Amino acid sequence: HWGYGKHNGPEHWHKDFPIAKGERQSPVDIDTHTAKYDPSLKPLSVSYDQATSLRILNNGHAFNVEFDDSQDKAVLKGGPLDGTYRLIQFHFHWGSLDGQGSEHTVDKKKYAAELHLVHWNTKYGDFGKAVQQPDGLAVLGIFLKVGSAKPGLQKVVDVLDSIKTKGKSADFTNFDPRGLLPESLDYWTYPGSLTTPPLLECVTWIVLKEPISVSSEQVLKFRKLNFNGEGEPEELMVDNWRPAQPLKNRQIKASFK
Ligand SMILES: O=C(O)Cc1cccc([N+](=O)[O-])c1
Ligand code: NI
Ligand code: NI
Repeated sequence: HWGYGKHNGPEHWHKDFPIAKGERQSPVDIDTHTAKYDPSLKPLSVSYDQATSLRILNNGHAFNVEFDDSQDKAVLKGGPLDGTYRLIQFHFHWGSLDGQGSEHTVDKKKYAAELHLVHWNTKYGDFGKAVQQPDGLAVLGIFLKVGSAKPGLQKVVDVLDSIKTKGKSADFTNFDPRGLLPESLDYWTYPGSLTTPPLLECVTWIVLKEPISVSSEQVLKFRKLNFNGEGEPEELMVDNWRPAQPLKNRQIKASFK
């Protein structure tokens, strides 16, 4: 019964999941000067035209916007990836304050939040099977800074009062995730893991260099969510980020010079 606190936070997770101290854990700090430009990188293809959003769920640690992943409707390919990866959900990690919230850091800089678009490798047939493989998932990570509003985020922000507490869901159809992407698809990539229990080492991370801008008001609304279930004492859903983990024997590659 894990979480983000003093008593059950990241620094405790290893007792239940020894893989917490493994060789390819996420997130990491991205040292921009040491990431090497890789000319082998094939270009990134994000194909979201046919995406079908279904539902938004407060899962007790974040909220997930879920997609129909029963056909190739929203797929990631190219980049460092071999084969086709299907979008299943996106979520965010965020802070109690604008000065922290992202999981990845860039030369030790923390962003206010980070968006994760989660995709699974179609060669494994379903998400559950994919998470058991070293190349099972591809997560596209996008940093959020506070400034101008992101218009394409507002639909997400406005439904959050309907999913305040753990276990609540709401219909969330016709959402276009293209409206959450920055202009450039320049990226860093490295092999890593999920950043919550069970911490599976199944992720190819693709972290975009260009952040998106969201307004202070937008992020504030994220911070009104609750970790707790309805009828339990209120604990604001903030600081649901795992800190940077040791890079160990990995290299971060850049798609750009
Ligand atoms: O890495 C995370 O943000 C945690 C996490 C936990 C469970 C599933 C997830 N997913 O990638 O579908 C992600
Ligand atoms: Ni538990
Ligand atoms: Ni995540």
